[PDB]
Amino acid sequence: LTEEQIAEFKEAFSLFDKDGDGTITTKELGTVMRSLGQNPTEAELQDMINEVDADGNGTIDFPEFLTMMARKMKDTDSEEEIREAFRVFDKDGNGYISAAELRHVMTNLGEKLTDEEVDEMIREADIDGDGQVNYEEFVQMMT
Ligand SMILES: CC1(C)c2[nH]c3cc(Br)c(Cl)cc3c2C[C@@]23CN4CCC[C@]4(C[C@@H]12)C(=O)N3
Ligand SMILES: [Ca+2]
Ligand SMILES: [Ca+2]
Ligand SMILES: [Ca+2]
Ligand SMILES: [Ca+2]
Ligand SMILES: [Zn+2]
Repeated sequence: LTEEQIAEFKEAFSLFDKDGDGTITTKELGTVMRSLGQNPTEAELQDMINEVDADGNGTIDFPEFLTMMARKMKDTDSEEEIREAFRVFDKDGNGYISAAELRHVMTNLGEKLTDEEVDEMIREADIDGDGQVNYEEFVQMMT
């Protein structure tokens, strides 16, 4: 969270990433674990990576290492990032994105949409039919 903490985690990442290619492999993670007296199996090292492996490529990049350093699972971390995006649109903070809020924030992000384009976007995302898009409907719209 803090600028100091993140700088500490970047130091740790660079240490673990011995070849400097920007990703931590099971081999690199195993070296560290064994220097700290553990004896994880190859399967257990792979599970440690899979727990934070948001993009599914089987190695840890720095954004996923931040998840690991926060001691979180990738599902918790992804939900937090989706909610950050949701709050960009939910300007009044009431937990629902209105047509006006969607039109407004989209316009200020450079996407000029017609009023009809906006109405249909809300209608498509609005599962329960209340005329607004709540968080779980937002999650579903992004699949
Ligand atoms: C245009 C888009 C697909 C889109 N369509 C929407 C419909 C509704 Br109802 C609401 Cl509220 C918001 C959006 C957005 C905002 C989004 C979400 N996408 C996740 C990855 C890429 C992208 C694209 C974009 C993103 O960065 N912001
Ligand atoms: Ca590496
Ligand atoms: Ca990855
Ligand atoms: Ca709102
Ligand atoms: Ca709704
Ligand atoms: Zn993340």
